[PDB]
Amino acid sequence: WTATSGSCKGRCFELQEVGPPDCRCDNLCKSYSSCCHDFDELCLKTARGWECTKDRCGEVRNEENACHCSEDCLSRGDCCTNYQVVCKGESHWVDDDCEEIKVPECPAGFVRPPLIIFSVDGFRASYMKKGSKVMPNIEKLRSCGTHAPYMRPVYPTKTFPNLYTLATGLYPESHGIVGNSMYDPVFDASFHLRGREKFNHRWWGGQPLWITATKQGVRAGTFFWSVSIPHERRILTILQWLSLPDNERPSVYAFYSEQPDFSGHKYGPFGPEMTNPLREIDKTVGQLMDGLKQLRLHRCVNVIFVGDHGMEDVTCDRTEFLSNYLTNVDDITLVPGTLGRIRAKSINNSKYDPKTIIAALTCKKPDQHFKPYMKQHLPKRLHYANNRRIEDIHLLVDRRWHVARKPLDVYKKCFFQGDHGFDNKVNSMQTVFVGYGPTFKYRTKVPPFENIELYNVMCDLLGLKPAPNNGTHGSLNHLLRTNTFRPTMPDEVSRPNYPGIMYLQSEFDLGCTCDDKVENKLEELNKRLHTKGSTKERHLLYGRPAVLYRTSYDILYHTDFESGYSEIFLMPLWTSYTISKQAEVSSIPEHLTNCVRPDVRVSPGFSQNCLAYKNDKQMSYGFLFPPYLSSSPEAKYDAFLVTNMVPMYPAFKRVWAYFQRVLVKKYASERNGVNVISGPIFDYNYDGLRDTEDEIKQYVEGSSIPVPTHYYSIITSCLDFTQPADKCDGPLSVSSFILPHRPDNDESCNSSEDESKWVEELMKMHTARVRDIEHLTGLDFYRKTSRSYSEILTLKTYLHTYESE
Ligand SMILES: *[C@@H]1O[C@H](CO)[C@@H](O[C@@H]2O[C@H](CO)[C@@H](O[C@@H]3O[C@H](CO[C@H]4O[C@H](CO)[C@@H](O)[C@H](O[C@H]5O[C@H](CO)[C@@H](O)[C@H](O)[C@@H]5O[C@H]5O[C@H](CO)[C@@H](O)[C@H](O)[C@@H]5O)[C@@H]4O)[C@@H](O)[C@H](O[C@H]4O[C@H](CO)[C@@H](O)[C@H](O)[C@@H]4O[C@H]4O[C@H](CO)[C@@H](O)[C@H](O)[C@@H]4O)[C@@H]3O)[C@H](O)[C@H]2NC(C)=O)[C@H](O)[C@H]1NC(C)=O
Ligand SMILES: C[C@@]12CN(C(=O)OCc3ccc(OC(F)(F)F)cc3)C[C@H]1CN(C(=O)c1ccc(S(N)(=O)=O)cc1)C2
Ligand SMILES: [Ca+2]
Ligand SMILES: [Cl-]
Ligand SMILES: [K+]
Ligand code: NA
Ligand SMILES: [Zn+2]
Repeated sequence: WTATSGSCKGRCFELQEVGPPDCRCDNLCKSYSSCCHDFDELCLKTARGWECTKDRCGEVRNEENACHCSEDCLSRGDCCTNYQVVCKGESHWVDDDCEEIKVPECPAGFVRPPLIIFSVDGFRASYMKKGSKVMPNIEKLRSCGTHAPYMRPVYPTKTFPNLYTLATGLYPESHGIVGNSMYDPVFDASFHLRGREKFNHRWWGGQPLWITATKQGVRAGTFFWSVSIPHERRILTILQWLSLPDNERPSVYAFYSEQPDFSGHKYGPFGPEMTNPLREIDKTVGQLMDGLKQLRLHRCVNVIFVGDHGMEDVTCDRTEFLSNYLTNVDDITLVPGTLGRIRAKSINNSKYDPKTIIAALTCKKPDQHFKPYMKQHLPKRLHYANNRRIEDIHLLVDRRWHVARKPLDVYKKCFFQGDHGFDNKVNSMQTVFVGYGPTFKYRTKVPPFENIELYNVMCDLLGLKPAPNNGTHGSLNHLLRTNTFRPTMPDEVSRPNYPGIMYLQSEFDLGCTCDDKVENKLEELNKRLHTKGSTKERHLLYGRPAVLYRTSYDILYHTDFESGYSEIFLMPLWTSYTISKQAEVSSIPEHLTNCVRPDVRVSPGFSQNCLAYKNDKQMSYGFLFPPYLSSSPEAKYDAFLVTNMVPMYPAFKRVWAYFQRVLVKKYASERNGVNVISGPIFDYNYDGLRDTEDEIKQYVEGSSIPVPTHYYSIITSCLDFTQPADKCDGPLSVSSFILPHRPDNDESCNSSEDESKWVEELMKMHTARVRDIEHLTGLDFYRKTSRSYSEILTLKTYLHTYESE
């Protein structure tokens, strides 16, 4: 109940909200049915429209007008945005040359440059180029400020998860808004676009920018706008707020546009009907910038022009129906559309089986346009699993497609030509970033980056300390003229041991054999030096990774590779080796096929054993440094050390062997040498974070050898490929992956074919940032380069996406 009989007189778009049943005048009262009787009359004035004309100039103030052209309007802060243009002979902001904004040029009483976030729904990255002719204001922001060619959204590439990621710096899994539609089994409540449940506070986790500002004494404009409040009125409201007294004026503001998304759904991303919505957004930007110029704020305010996701061509006829795969279709609830999420319709049905659902959805049709996954098997780059609101069974839908339960769902609930929500690597899903203002750089292009990074930067722009988030603070320093955040590298927590020869061969009873009994004083000083770390500068190019947690581990040197070996997990945490362009691939000699050798530097008690693998009928083994890339026949023996062995399912060994035998050489050939760091990952609770030993759900049978959930590799070389990877003078180039360690290749529908037809495709799908691997391993890479730390942070956030131009 709201007693709607108070008045909005003097309270229009009030900043602090009052509690029912007192009536509200804020930009959200509409969505609550709580506005005072006179809200429309007083607060949503429309008379005479949005622009001054010649004859209105110096008029008598008429309080009924939407905006004003009277003499007192500037000090009232409520002129139409074009007032000075029409009446004072001023130019529009867009017609002025751009001039570097070296320092904030602000009115007296401004303590910090204000931030305005101008967010546009569905603004696809290529609109910047393709719509450039009709967006002169936006284009001027873009070429005069700092811009990225695109910004990567989070998955799913829907509006709510992305705007709340912008606001918080968090993955949807951590902020809790994991879709536009959700069921929370703990609440037993449902969240939808339409309706009232979404207003309940328990959906919204983390700490959004407006709360971070408020807690630290920075005032915020109210971020959210009711749909019926037109764009012009939103702009005028922001501009009025900017004219408040110092003690009352907010420092941060948000504007939101429903366009071009709204039209994109109806007409497709590049429908001829899309030009008009683009023109109209540009006109709004024009109105804001002219209004700021009137208030002498246009060289004072930092403006962020940011999208939430792109838009793809999607039509009704490109729908897959679960009723073409499942017999039991009525026993399931599907969250449908550009992603699929499946749960049981009733939790009293113990006949429902996720294993048989997944099997019925796996590679059933030659050109099938979705792929089913247990959520924990989704590519780790999506960070889409660690939330009770995310159903165990997920469908990754191909771009341009929908999934639905039954055909009836599509025609009894073609309308649309556009949609979004797909994998956030997809080009059509990319969106925009432009920063313009005293604190951003002048005419600067920056590489693409992920929207989870912006919260930190908006905190930097406002002098706020960010709440803990998923950005990497400092990785976007290159966007900023000033207010950079200068991080220190994390301190190493565990220092390694450097073991020498401590054990005789006969102390090991591991059930391992090797055909290696062959008899030289020239080559004896030589092998001694290699085991002491003589070739280490060749194979460890960026220093050793730092171990950021408490553990017991050994550095192991070899001719061809260096490893950090975990006494706790009985395998390396990381193995580092360099493959030059000239290096040669050899095969494993016949006599060495099943060779595993005790490591005399490492205790039997801290070693794997061959028996466990013999006994374990499911589990086989592979090596982290590949025996194929050994520098010499004698060096090859090192590759067969028990300390280089890791557990692998035979199905995964097909993937791993092709990567190591074919792909490492291919990359070294193309990139002019590569440095490789590989290792295991244990993420049994799929929280994207390194497991402790007590979290491991699976061991090699009869042993304490834990089974990794994933294997990573980080592949680094010189950005200037004219320089070899091991003699690189400037910036680095990286690509990485986190491959799921699976007992089958069900994920790859073409796996019964030759590895050359499917393995690289799988690896591409599981592309990762070095940062993702850091979270999953507790390691910190690139500790010793000649590059600045912020540059290294940017590198660690890079994701190689494998999308064309
Ligand atoms: C991305 O960045 C984020 C932010 O940095 C990272 O997430 C953080 O990770 C931390 C490590 O997992 C985690 O720390 C834990 O916090 C527990 C306190 O939780 C509340 O308080 C915080 C602080 O304000 C709050 O943010 C939390 O918010 C969550 O929950 C609410 C409501 O439930 C949601 O609205 C919100 O969306 C958010 O949910 C998300 O996080 C939770 C986990 O907290 C998930 O379950 C959800 O799926 C969702 O993703 C909370 O309201 C604290 O209690 C924990 O302490 C345990 O572990 C420590 C180890 O130090 C141990 O000493 C303690 O004894 C304790 O164990 C006890 O509890 C166990 C479970 O009940 C039990 O087994 C034991 O026996 C003990 O009883 C822990 O310190 C932090 O909360 C989140 N923060 C956020 C915002 O998500 C994230 O890791 C990053 N991702 C990547 C890939 O890097
Ligand atoms: C609720 C809302 C009004 N809103 C608002 O006024 O937002 C301000 C804001 C700005 C920035 C921000 O980010 C930060 F902090 F970084 F600046 C946070 C909030 C958002 C709109 C979504 N909404 C929809 O109707 C809607 C429309 C389309 C779709 S879909 N089909 O997925 O495309 C889904 C939902 C109505
Ligand atoms: Ca984990
Ligand atoms: Cl959704
Ligand atoms: K076996
Ligand atoms: Na297969
Ligand atoms: Zn949309």
